[PDB]
Amino acid sequence: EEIIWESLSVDVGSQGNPGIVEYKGVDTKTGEVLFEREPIPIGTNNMGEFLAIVHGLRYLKERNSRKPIYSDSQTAIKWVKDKKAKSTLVRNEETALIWKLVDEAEEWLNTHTYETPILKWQTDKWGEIKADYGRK
RNA sequence: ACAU
DNA sequence: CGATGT
Ligand SMILES: [K+]
Ligand SMILES: [K+]
Ligand SMILES: [K+]
Ligand SMILES: [Mg+2]
Ligand SMILES: [Mg+2]
Repeated sequence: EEIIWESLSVDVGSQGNPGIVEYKGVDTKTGEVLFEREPIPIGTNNMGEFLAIVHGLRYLKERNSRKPIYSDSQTAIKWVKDKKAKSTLVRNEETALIWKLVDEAEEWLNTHTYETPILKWQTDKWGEIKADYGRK
């Protein structure tokens, strides 16, 4: 319907899928970059989108902020709601880092509480999410 | 089919 | 064109 401008927007960026994964969070109103994750050598788009939301939850909780989070990823929103990232990515030596970070994010969700609304960014109506990397 |  | 996901 209407954009909630008082919000945090998150997005993944990648080089290949699977490939090098990063993510960032921005103030929806102003575009100010609030956090950026150092690139992870091998991961998937959906793992990165999941980590971005969970990082947003942790960022907002530490700052006592009740703002919602926007994500464009139907998959990642569902994984966060379930507290379980149902990724198909093989677990091997090459993917150990991303899977460690995903496991740690699930662990955080299972030991902490939050009321943050996690909202779908409506790309078909509103254009690209404000945290997008501009690579498509 | 839809969402990345 | 290829991939990740519900
Ligand atoms: K998009
Ligand atoms: K992009
Ligand atoms: K498909
Ligand atoms: Mg996205
Ligand atoms: Mg994007």
